[PDB]
Amino acid sequence: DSGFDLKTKQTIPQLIGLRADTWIALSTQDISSDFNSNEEEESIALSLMSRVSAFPDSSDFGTPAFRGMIVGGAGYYTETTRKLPVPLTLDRFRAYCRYAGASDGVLKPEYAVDEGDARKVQVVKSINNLDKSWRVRRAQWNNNLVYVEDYDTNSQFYPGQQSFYSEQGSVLKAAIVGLCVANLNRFAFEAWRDLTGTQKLTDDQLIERSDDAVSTRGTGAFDDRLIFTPHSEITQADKERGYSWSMRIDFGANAFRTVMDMSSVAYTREELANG
Amino acid sequence: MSEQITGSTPRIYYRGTKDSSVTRSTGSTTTLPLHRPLIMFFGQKGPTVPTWIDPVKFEDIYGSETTNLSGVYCTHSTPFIKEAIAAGNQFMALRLEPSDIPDVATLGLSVDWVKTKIDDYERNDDGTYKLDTNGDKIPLATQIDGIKFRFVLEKIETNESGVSQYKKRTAKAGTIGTEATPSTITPLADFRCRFKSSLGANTALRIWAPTINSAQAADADLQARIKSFLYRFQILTRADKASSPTIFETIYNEPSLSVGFGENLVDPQTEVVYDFVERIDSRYNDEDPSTYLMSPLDTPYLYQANIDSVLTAIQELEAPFDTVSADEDDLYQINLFGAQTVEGVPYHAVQILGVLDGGVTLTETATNYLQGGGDGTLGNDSFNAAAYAVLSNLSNNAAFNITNYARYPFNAFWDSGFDLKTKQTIPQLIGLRADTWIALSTQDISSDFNSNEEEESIALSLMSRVSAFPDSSDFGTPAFRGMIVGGAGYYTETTRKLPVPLTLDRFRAYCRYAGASDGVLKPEYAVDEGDARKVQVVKSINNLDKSWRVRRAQWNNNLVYVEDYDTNSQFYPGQQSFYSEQGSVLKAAIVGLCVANLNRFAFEAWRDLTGTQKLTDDQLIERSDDAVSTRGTGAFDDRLIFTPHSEITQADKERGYSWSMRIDFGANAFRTVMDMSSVAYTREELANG
Repeated sequence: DSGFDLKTKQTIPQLIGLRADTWIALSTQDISSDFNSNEEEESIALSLMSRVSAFPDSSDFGTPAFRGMIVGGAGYYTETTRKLPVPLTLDRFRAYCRYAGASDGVLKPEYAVDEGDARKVQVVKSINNLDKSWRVRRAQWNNNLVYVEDYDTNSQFYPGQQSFYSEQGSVLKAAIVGLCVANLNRFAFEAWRDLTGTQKLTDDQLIERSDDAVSTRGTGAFDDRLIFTPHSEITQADKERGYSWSMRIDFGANAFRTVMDMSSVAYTREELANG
Repeated sequence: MSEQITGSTPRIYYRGTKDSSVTRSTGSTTTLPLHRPLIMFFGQKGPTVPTWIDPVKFEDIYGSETTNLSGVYCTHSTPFIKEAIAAGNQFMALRLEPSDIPDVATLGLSVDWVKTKIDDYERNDDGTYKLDTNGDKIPLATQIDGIKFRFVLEKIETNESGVSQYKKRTAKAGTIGTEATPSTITPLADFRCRFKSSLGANTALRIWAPTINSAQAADADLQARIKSFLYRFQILTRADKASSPTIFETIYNEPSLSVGFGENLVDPQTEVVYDFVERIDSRYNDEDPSTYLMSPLDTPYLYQANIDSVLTAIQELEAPFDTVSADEDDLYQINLFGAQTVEGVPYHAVQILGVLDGGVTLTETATNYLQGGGDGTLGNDSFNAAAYAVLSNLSNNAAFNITNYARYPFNAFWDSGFDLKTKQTIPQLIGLRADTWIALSTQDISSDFNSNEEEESIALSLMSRVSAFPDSSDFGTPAFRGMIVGGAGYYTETTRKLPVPLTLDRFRAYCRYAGASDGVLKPEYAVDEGDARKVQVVKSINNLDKSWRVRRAQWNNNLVYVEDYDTNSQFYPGQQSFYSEQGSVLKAAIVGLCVANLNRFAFEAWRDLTGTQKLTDDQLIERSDDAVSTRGTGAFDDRLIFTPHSEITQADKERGYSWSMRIDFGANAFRTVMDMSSVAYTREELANG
């Protein structure tokens, strides 16, 4: 979302309902209007979350959707002399283009979107509402928004880049894992496209070739964010039907720690030096 | 002398002799020293939010009149600002304003416009030299139908609700030629001051239309190449209502600009833009943090519809006439403020009413000043009021939240003599922030010097206030980040009699010691050794004849006080902090600032490590310690010895998203008492045996 009005913002979420290999980034800003206040940010966030809740990941079991994220904030584009407002989705878009856009389909370790100089804002300035209160920041975090903070007097950084998954699962808490899963869903389609409609196959060859395809395509591509494993077979319902086979992927991921403590104790110089 | 650089023709141009011009000084990249103070003050211009500043640029960010002790902006913190600038501390400025400050200065331009028959004058030749009965000849034609103008420059009036009409002026009935109603005032442009101060009331502007004969000769080739008449624009500023103006040059060191009416006046031969507002705003301003300068004028506004209508009217009238081009695009060539083309041929059928007729003469010598504005009510009383307004409302201020560690790197606050009501809102800084340090004073600079009993009473009250913000709310450790300094005197670095407290002297000492931009304490300025332990910027201190009981009581109550070194000078027998317990680790005051810096280093470690997908527990733990030790080692000049330890305790295992750090540090104290005794010996039994 590059800044569509709120009427158009509410027709985008249906992509992650109509397709199983799609990933959406939403913006809480309308570039044709004034920079929003904290209350308007919260209201638009709630409205977008309500819209998104209508497209569960699994309709059979009602898994909450997790492919995408919502980013709040706005500023001015730095790569031009003119005055041209933009939302922070532009900065995240540039980061992702550099990270996961290589023509050879393997993630670049040198552009990790949350390590080094990629975790700071780079193409936006004069961001707004940077004096959020603790309660406002806590509310946004609990509503699963992605927001920036001040790094130093000159710049900003992302304390944590999470997706709009609403549950307590720690597997689906990073936004990049959603893109990885979308790619897995694409690989499964490729396997089917290759194996469909062949006269002389046997069931064992079909089952073996599906797993071979998915594993060969996926292994070595995700820069160690995921670990996955496919399994193809022919269940009893497939035996009954006679023209279908099943595949099922098992995958796992991690999360990230975000809180630190601080304490001190005063010693005399001698007992601290030796004792 | 007069003609300007038009092109590449071989030539040497002489710009005459001139007197020296002030040159704006370039600044350097900002850093974090160990001493990072916040200073609130009244100013002439500049932003009204906290700003991290390198002292080289204070003069040209906040105007050079704010540091003048004899000016109107002097308050009880100007000495602090001057000392900071002298020592070279990158510090955080906060410009306050009085609660009754007026709005900005404004000036609108308009033309009184009418049509009527007028006279016509003789002509010597096609040059159309003759005018106004020059020579000996009466005007020739009986009556020539034409147009009458009368220019007006005046303040832009506000709405009845109290809102300016900066962009919302409208035409009205005129006054010249009232025999015909259509005499109308129509607006042409608006100008507004950028800041809220007397600088706007003293700012002035000039606009004129030159010809080939001017002191700044124009060129017809450029106007032919891009069809638009070029006007000269100039900005001036004066010191006070009685002084004389001085030209405010552009960032390229020029006295005036050439501008023109139209959409985009781009020159193909050189790619230069002659648009009015764009050119003015781009040439007179410079926002680069290292070379920073803002023009007193804001961005001009222009009434395109009305200017276009008047140009169209005059073109339709006289463009198809004897001595003016009739083409369509000549509309923007039409000379409006003058009455002639670039070559200097007068427009007959146009009459501009002069001064005696109630008009304004737009020439290079006329000057026009913005109307309105002001600074407000200045002085120590209003300064204290504003400071209290800011300090009391810290948890719900809509201007800025100062619990933001990353955005507001200040770590010290010195009491320069605020009144007792404002004094009691300062201690909460070391309650709201864990990397802050405060110095307090027992003297209200606007009152008479306190006596011994008043000193004691104020000290007790401040201690009681400080007792409400313990360092560790969990275990109730008493606060130790700061100190209280008692005494007052007079400032020595000026002829005027200007009382100041001794917090100023200790402020200068700390600035010199812990103010290096590379973040390392300077051993040659140790605040308690050599010549830095004497009073240097205060004289005629009071209550120097304290009795032994009074001195003992003050020491027990944890004040910092001075004594007589010799017949001429004073010194500090011991500079302790307001820690109220018996521990000898936290007895010195500089150690408190060292500990504040340690707390800052912890925040930096967190900021760098937070929120990473692919880290492990061991790497997180190791990197935290690496950061803290690498940052802090070798900077505290042997005042402290510290050691960090990160880990993931059982509570962290439960939570799954947190890790812990703990720093162990140790320090020393000082001796203050000596005994004395003697024994008498005979010369022999003393010399041998």
